[PDB]
Order: sequence, then structure tokens, then C-alpha cells
Amino acid sequence: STNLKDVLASLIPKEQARIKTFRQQHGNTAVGQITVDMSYGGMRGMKGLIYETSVLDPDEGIRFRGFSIPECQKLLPKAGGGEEPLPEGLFWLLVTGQIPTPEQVSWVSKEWAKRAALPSHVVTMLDNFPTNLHPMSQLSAAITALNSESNFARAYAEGINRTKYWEFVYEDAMDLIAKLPCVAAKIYRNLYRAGSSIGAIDSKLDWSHNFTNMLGYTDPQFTELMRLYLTIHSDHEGGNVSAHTSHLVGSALSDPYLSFAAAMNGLAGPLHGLANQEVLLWLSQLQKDLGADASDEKLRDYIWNTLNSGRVVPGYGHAVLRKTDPRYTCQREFALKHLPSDPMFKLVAQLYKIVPNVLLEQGKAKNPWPNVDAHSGVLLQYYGMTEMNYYTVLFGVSRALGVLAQLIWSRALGFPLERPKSMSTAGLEKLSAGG
Amino acid sequence: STNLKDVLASLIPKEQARIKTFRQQHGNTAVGQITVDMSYGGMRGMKGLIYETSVLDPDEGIRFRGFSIPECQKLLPKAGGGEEPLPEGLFWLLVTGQIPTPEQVSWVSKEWAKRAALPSHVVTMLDNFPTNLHPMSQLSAAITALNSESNFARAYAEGINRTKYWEFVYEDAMDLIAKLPCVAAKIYRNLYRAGSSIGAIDSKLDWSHNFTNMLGYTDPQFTELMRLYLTIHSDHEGGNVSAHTSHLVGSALSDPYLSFAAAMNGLAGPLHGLANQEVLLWLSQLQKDLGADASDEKLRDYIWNTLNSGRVVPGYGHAVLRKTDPRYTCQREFALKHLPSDPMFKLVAQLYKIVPNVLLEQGKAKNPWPNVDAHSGVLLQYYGMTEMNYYTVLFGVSRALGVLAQLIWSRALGFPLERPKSMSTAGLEKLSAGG
Ligand SMILES: CC(C)(COP(=O)(O)OP(=O)(O)OC[C@H]1O[C@@H](n2cnc3c(N)ncnc32)[C@H](O)[C@@H]1OP(=O)(O)O)[C@@H](O)C(=O)NCCC(=O)NCC[C@H](F)C(=O)O
Ligand SMILES: CC(C)(COP(=O)(O)OP(=O)(O)OC[C@H]1O[C@@H](n2cnc3c(N)ncnc32)[C@H](O)[C@@H]1OP(=O)(O)O)[C@@H](O)C(=O)NCCC(=O)NCC[C@H](F)C(=O)O
Ligand SMILES: O=C([O-])CC(=O)C(=O)O
Ligand SMILES: O=C([O-])CC(=O)C(=O)O
Repeated sequence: STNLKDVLASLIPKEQARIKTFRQQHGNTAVGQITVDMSYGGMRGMKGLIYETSVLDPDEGIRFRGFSIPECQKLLPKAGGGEEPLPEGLFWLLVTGQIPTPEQVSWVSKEWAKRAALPSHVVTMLDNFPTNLHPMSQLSAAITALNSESNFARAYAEGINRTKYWEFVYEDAMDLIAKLPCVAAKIYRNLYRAGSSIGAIDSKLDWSHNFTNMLGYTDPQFTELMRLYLTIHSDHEGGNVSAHTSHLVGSALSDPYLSFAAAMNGLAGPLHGLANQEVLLWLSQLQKDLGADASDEKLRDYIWNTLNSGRVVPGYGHAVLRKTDPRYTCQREFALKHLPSDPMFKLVAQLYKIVPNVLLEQGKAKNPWPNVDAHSGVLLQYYGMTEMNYYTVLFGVSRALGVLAQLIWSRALGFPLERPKSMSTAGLEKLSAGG
Repeated sequence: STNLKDVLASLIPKEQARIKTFRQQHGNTAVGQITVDMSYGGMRGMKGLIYETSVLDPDEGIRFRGFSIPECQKLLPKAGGGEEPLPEGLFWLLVTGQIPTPEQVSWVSKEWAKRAALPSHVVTMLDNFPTNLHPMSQLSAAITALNSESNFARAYAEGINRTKYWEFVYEDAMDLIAKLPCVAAKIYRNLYRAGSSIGAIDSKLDWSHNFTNMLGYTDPQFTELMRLYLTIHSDHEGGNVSAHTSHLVGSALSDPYLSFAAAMNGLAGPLHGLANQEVLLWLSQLQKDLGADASDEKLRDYIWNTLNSGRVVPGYGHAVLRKTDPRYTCQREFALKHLPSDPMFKLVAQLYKIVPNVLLEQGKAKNPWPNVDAHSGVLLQYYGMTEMNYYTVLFGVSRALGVLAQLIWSRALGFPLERPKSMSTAGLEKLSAGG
């Protein structure tokens, strides 16, 4: 009865037409200019790509197919007796642009439970990895190794006509989303619960619930946290490092496993998703140097020392957001409801009152407000997940939802190879005169 | 006596100053405009990044720090009794912008022989990989796994001041270039020469020679081919998929191993470096369907069938080049000198006379000329390297030279996070009115 793939078959041709006519009329219309500073500045401010699933507003934050987080919290189906949106529903919304029914949501859940299975070669590799190999590197290498199962890679090799690329990307997308939690849980168990097993998938539970059972957590509030976590970290428009990386690699026709693994190596950078781990390590040294209940003057001193040492304060600032990240606010609200007296939470709350002021004083950051990473690990630690080097993996698992949803669309719409022109400083000086 | 790292310490501050003043005067100067079609078109034609090591001219082809291939062939040091440039010398040129002395070239060779050593966990993983896991995926997963040895990742974790990032990237760069051949050779042996060993590095030979000995080839002309291959596939400006991917991932502060592995997943796409493999598989089906000596009318029929089936003709076309790739010409010249009567070479020669005409007739490709991938595998096969699924790995090994040379510069110059703005089709229609 429900079949996302049939839904997409009807949607595709209409969007193709719509874009075709638009470009007929406005393809040559200019939407912006490029300056020397934008080239030197990591394209800051350049409108450079088309990404359909989500769009970020610098002041208001992210919108998923038009809906803000509060709107999704309210509109998306929840688990029986739950309060947090199921990420399965967020995936349907991103892919079709429509709010799904609970019936449609449970179909996603069953499809993902049905497709979760790991090949033995991947299992062996994980089991043979050393404990000092970072969890994100373990994750990226296992996803890369899963490419032997690519249905897209296989069809490509068989000579499939380019109009059908999307059909195979969709299959690999749903299979990869299905498998992610098993891969991530195996790493968690191997590194931190040596000698135990992730167990089996219960075709009757939602994806987050099977995931938390494989991680070994029993707390029902923890399952709720996971549902929220996985929904909010899902997508953040196209220009963020991880999504842009999957887009660019996928543009060369690399399969979704290869495209997502490359995205993960970008999410592991300290300036991107690894900041969620970095924030906890910074907080831990904080409480260690200053000891648990610190005065504001001491917290200020501590922030200054980081700044003065040529380092960034993790969890603050953004390439596009100009105000407090709504994903940060959504997390604060969850804390206030569930762990209002936690001391670390209290520390995170206190820093909100101080860091922005110090960053403003310093005068270098354009956005002195916190980002999503400043409040995520605090929530995790409270429920017993204290392994901070593992935090980015959860972000990686959520990120698959958005990037894979767009990936299907990129191929459905025929987007070509991402290939801009580069310039040397010498060549650019000549182009203008020099300076 | 020779120490590239000391050379770079003098160069860095001067380039920093030069760029600083230039941007003081022209940062706001506009170098171009962005149109709707460029956004939908994978940024085609957009000047979007600064990349110092090489610059591609659409008509003339690539220049490495100002020198064309014929110029490098002529200026770069060669092996004793050799004719082809040593890739070690090309690396010095890319990194310093100056033609090195043979003395300087041998220092690179010894440094790379000194740093080649693989950790056991990487050795075990390779040895446990199944034979149906593509060589590029085996390569990318092993590079990812090597990140546990990252000196940059380590310094970052220790809180190093950002001004010293380049020093650690340089170390990881030289270590990674050193190790590449051992990793690539282990894959070659495991897959195609099961039960044999790559052997050991001879500190007295050039990098290409140790590499060919580890692959198990004895032919001296083959060593010469390798030197040329590795030099020409080294860099191709910054906007190509592989280089842009390393740039973008590295921009997040991910270590060079993570940045290069993500680059490799982009090089494995069929529209990028995997085309070198694709060309041989297409040629093999050709000679199989039509049988060895084909008439031009039959070759035309065969090209048309590919085009009509919704597929690309591998090895032809380019995102930027508008004329025959000089890397193709450089390869043709090598063939004419060394294997002029090879039947496959003859087929490749014959297609040069036909494919461009058919592509022009079809009217879709902007560049109907051949690219580097159309002539590389032909050379390999002639010397006995007939394992076509392994071809892209050699391109991967060469590519490390250019991307890693720029990576050091990106960090030395303080380039920030690559983060452009994305737009949805709906949001863009509104920005203009719609269509
Ligand atoms: C997010 C990030 C990379 C944005 O970079 P960018 O758009 O270049 O920032 P700005 O334009 O504000 O940078 C202007 C200057 O302020 C500095 N600055 C910005 N944010 C800073 C911070 N948190 N701490 C210290 N200095 C900071 C910049 O490093 C830059 O200094 P420079 O001129 O000497 O290079 C930057 O704010 C940062 O480093 N933040 C800390 C790391 C972080 O939290 N990353 C996670 C963010 C996100 F949520 C994600 O998970 O992806
Ligand atoms: C190189 C590549 C991706 C450039 O793409 P792009 O800049 O988008 O090409 P164009 O602007 O010329 O594309 C215009 C149209 O011509 C088609 N076309 C271009 N080259 C073609 C080819 N070799 N065979 C068939 N159709 C081709 C394009 O696919 C596109 O059709 P579409 O409108 O229906 O999408 C394209 O030429 C191609 O697919 N070539 C074949 C694959 C290949 O050889 N890759 C290796 C190239 C390089 F050397 C490398 O190794 O990285
Ligand atoms: O938007 C960005 O650049 C980074 C970010 O917050 C995300 O990827 O979630
Ligand atoms: O220049 C490009 O876009 C691709 C290419 O030829 C290379 O990366 O060598």
C-alpha cells in the first residue's frame, strides 16, 4: 500500500518540468557576484548550490522543506506515548516535501528494519580495529567497505541509462540508512562494552529504539532523546562541509556509500561535527582546572586563555547563522524539562551568559552565539553515554537522513559534475592588476 | 643541508604579507557573477577557489606553478640514464614554486624512503579484505585507518596554536606520500599475486622505482612509464572533484589522511578518475563485439549505440578543457616512441579520428576532445598490468602529490572553512519571481 518509491516516481517528472521551464526563463539571470574576498574566504556568502531538502535562514535557523523545528515537533508523528518526533517521519518529509501519516511512518520503520544486515567482511574489519582508532575513522572505513554491496555501483557497471540513476540511488540510500545503526552500535560495543553483542533488530520498533537497544540503553527518556537528536541533526542545507562533500562526491557518480563515507571524513573535522566531542573535552578540562562550581570571573579567565593560545572556543559561532541556533534552544528546552539540576547542564547554561560577551569583546567572531554542538553532549552524558570521542558518530548517523534524501533528488534531476574554476593568487592579481 | 621544511619557513611569511596587502586593496573587487544556470550546473564557470599549485587554461591545458608539461619534461631532474621527470622533483616545484636541483630531488627520495612504514592494524585490514571489494575502496578505507598515526590530529588535540598548523600538516603529508606506494602495492599483491610479498624499500632508489619493484615489475621502460604517469597525474588545479574534496574536508581541520581518503572516494566516481578503468572496459567490449581490427563505420556504430543507450563515451570531454588534453598528447608521444605497433594503441589512435566527430555530431558535449583517461590504461596493459579495476589507484597515488602540496599552503595561509550558501529551487524562484 505505502511505497515511497512509487510516490517519488510521480513527483520526479513534475519537478523536472518545473525546473526546466524556470531555467528557460531565468537561467541567465544573475543572483550574485563573486569578490576576491569571497574566494580567499572559503566562499563565504556565495550562493553556490541547489539543495532542496532544507534551507537555512541566518536569523531564523533551519527549515526542513519549509518547516521549522517547533513546527516539526508539532506536526511529525511520534512514538506511541512519545513526545519527540520520529526521524523516520522527518525522512519522509525531506524526500517528498509532505508531512507523512503515521501509517507512512511505520512503513519506513519496517523497511529500515527489513534492510538492516551487515556483510561479514565488514563485521570482521570492525572487530579487528584497534581501540586507539577514532570512532569516526572506524565508521568512515566501514561505510567505504560496504560499497561492495552497492546496487548503484552495480547498475552503473551494467550500463544502465542515466535516467534511471535515481532508482538505484534510492535503494542504496534506504539500505545504508538501515545499516548505519548496526555499524555504529558494533563500534560502540567493541570499544566500550568488549565481549558483548549488539543483538538483533526487532522489526516492530522504530529505528531509534532498535538503535538504543543495540547501544544497550534501557532508559525510556534516553530513547526519546535519541529520537530528537537524530531528527535535529538530520540536515542543515547544502553548504555545510558534510553535506557539500556528499554532494560533490556524488556528482562524480560515486555510489552513495562512497559519497556518505567521504562526508563523514568532513564531519570529523574539529571545525564541523567533531566540535560536539570538543565541547565536552573543553568542559571536562574546565571543571578540572576550576572545579565544578566556578565564578563568572574565573570562567571568563578560562575562555580568554583559550583565545589567547590560538584556539577556538568549541560550540560557538557559525558560518551562516547570526543568532542562537534553534537546535541549541531545542536542546536547552529538553534539558530544562528532564535534567534541570544536572551540574554540567548548569555549567553549559552559565556559559551562555558569558561566552558570547567575551567573543564580542574579542571582536573577531561574526556570530558570537552558540551552535548545536554546544548543547548536545551534555544531554548524552546525563544518561550514562560518557564516551565523548563517540559523540560525532551519532551526528553522522543522523546526517545520513538529509544527505541521502537530497542525493536521490540530485540524480533524479540530472545535476551534473560539481566543478568550479580555481585561480592562483598570481593569476588573480593579474586578472585585476595586483596589490 | 637540504630541508624543504626550512625553505617553506622562509617562504610562508612573505606570501602571507603579499596576500594581505592584495586583499587590502582588492578584496571587494568583483571577479564574476553567479547565474541561475551556474547554480543548477555544478558551478560550471564559477571562479570559486584559490589553489596555488597549478592552474588550468581551457585551451592550453595545465601549468604547474607556471610550467607546462613539455617545460617540466625538459626542466625537471631525471633518473640516472632516464628520460622521464621524477615525481619527487615535481613535488618540490609545486610546494616551493621553484625548479629543484638534482641534489634537492634526491633528498626528497631519501625522505620518502625513510618515512615508508605501515602500522600493523592497516596491514591486517588489507589482508582481510575480500577480493570483490574494489581496489579504490580498499585504498580509501586503508588511508582512513592510517589516521591513528596523524601528527596533525595529535597536535590539534594538544591545543596547538593555529599559526603552527602547517608544520604538522607538512609532516603528515610527507609521511602519507611515503606510505602510499606500500599501501597500493599490498593491495595489488593481495588481489593479483596472492601469497607473494611487496618486499622492502631501498633507500637508494627513487620513489617510482621502489613502487614498481613492490608491484613486481622488472622492465626498465615500465619504471620510466611510472615516473611519467605519476608526474602528469599529480595535480589539475583546484576545482576538480578529488582536489576540491581534499580542500573542502581539510578546511574543517580534518587531518591530511582523512582529507586525502575523502578525495579518493571522489576520484572513484565514473565521471572522474574511474574513467581510466572505464575506458579499458569499453575498449575490451569493443574488440570483443567487433573483434580487433574494426572499420571506421563499425566503430561509429558502436559509439552511437553507447550514446543512444543513455551512457557516456569514457575518456572524452572535460569540465574546463576545450581542446585535446596535453596529458593525452604527452601519453601518445610516449606510445609512439615505445609501443607504436600495439593493437590497442592502434585502436586508441583510431578512435581519436572518430569519436570527436561523432560527439560533435551528437551536439551535446561542449568539449569533444579526449582527456587524460583515454590514453593511460593502454600504456599500462602493454607492459603486463592488465588488471583494469586497479588503474584508478595509480591515479590516486599520483594525485596525493598535488593535493597534499596545496594542503600545506592552505593551512600556512590560514584559509578558513569552505562554506558557501545553498538555495532550494522554491527559494530561488522567489528570489527572482519564478518561471
Ligand atoms: C563555525 C566556524 C568554523 C565558522 O567559521 P567562519 O564563518 O569562518 O567564522 P567567522 O567569520 O566568524 O570567523 C571570523 C574570525 O573569528 C574567529 N572565530 C569564529 N568563531 C570562533 C570561536 N568559536 N572561537 C574562537 N574564534 C572564533 C574565526 O576563527 C576567525 O578568526 P581568524 O580571522 O583569525 O581566522 C567558527 O565559528 C568556529 O571555529 N567555531 C568553533 C568550532 C565549532 O563550534 N564548530 C561547529 C559548528 C557547527 F555547529 C557544526 O557542527 O558544523
Ligand atoms: C568530463 C565530463 C564529466 C564533463 O562534464 P560537463 O562539464 O558537465 O560536460 P558538458 O558541459 O560537455 O556536458 C554537456 C552534455 O554533454 C554530455 N557529454 C559530455 N561529455 C560526454 C561524453 N564523453 N559522452 C557522452 N556524453 C557526453 C554531458 O553528459 C551533458 O549531457 P546532458 O546535458 O544530457 O547532461 C563529461 O565530459 C563526461 O562525462 N565525460 C565522460 C567521462 C570521463 O571521461 N571522465 C573523466 C574526465 C577527466 F579526465 C577526469 O579523469 O577527471
Ligand atoms: O551549517 C553548517 O555550516 C554546519 C552546521 O551547523 C551543520 O552542518 O549542522
Ligand atoms: O580537471 C578536472 O576537472 C578533472 C581532471 O582532468 C583531473 O582531475 O585530472
